[PDB]
Amino acid sequence: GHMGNAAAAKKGSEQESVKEFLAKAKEEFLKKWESPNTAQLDHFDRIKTLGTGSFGRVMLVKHKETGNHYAMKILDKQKVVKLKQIEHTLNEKRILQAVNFPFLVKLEFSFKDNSNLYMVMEYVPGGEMFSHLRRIGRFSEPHARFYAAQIVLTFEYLHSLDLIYRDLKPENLLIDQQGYIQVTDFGFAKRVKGRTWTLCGTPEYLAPEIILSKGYNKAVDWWALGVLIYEMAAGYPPFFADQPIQIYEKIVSGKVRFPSHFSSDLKDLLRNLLQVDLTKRFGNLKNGVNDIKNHKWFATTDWIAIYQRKVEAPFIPKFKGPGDTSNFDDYEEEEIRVSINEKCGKEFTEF
Amino acid sequence: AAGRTGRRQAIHDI
Ligand SMILES: NC1=NCc2ccccc21
Repeated sequence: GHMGNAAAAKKGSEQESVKEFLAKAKEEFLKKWESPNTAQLDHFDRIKTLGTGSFGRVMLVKHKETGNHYAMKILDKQKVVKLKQIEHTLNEKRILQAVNFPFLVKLEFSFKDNSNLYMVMEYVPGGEMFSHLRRIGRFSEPHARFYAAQIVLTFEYLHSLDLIYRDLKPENLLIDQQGYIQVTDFGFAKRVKGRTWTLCGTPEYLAPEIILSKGYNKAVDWWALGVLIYEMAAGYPPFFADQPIQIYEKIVSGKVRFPSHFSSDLKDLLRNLLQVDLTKRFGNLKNGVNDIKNHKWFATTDWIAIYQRKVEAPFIPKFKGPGDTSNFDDYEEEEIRVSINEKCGKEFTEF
Repeated sequence: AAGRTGRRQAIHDI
């Protein structure tokens, strides 16, 4: 076979240890999930905007009492107007409260006022994977593999808790001071026991079954991992067009082309992730995540060493001191206005 | 060919 006796038994024992870990992780998650206003706005100095989207923004803030720095996500309650926009915000807070994994950003406080919802997380100063990737062009395959392995482990953890992530992309992956990944932005994450139906995510990363309005499951995250690995190694994603409608047409076609510099092992992995047929997609078969972890392209990956953060990272961002923002792009700064009247109070009772 | 090179916004519905 491909493995000898010593290797096969080591692998089996490793796989049983993963099961033992995930059983304990699920017990710890459920305790926090069943048992979810830990600060207020004037406890923080607002320093700089780190990113902006349609419903709000993330700012670097400094805690006045401790001097610690954090990333604060601010959501305008009125702008969170659409039905799925509201439910998704409650998902995000509750999931972040309850999870614990070395590559998942840690929530510290959440609170709300008359105008806004707030989530205060750990500040990750090395910047988005997105801007390092665009600056250098593409990552070599060992570099891309080091990040991919962290996503595989993070999805194995989330999916074992029945959580789907649903917004993987380089814009949502921050690089910490040791060069490891921190997944942020759980705005699209959801606990799903079987199928779910919301049409959501980012066009280039959508699985075909989402675009086709089919009920779908956690296998959409494994498709998105194929898109991410392709983009990291190529410098552009596999389904690439100026307008979302054109992107959707390419995704549903079933027709990926690869740069001539991709290794054959990489192409084989990507064909099995970017698989339209759900009866054939890696991550979705009887052997689950192990079809990915045991693929030839990951043969050099020490999965436990990645989890334990024992592996030397390919790139360490430069950091000048606490509250350094040099690894982030600049954004227009807008005043944070809090109305004298409560907005949308009944809609956000649970937050 | 041509495609989106800047940051990509997610879509909550549709
Ligand atoms: N997705 C994100 N880009 C920058 C950032 C900072 C903090 C939280 C989320 C993000």
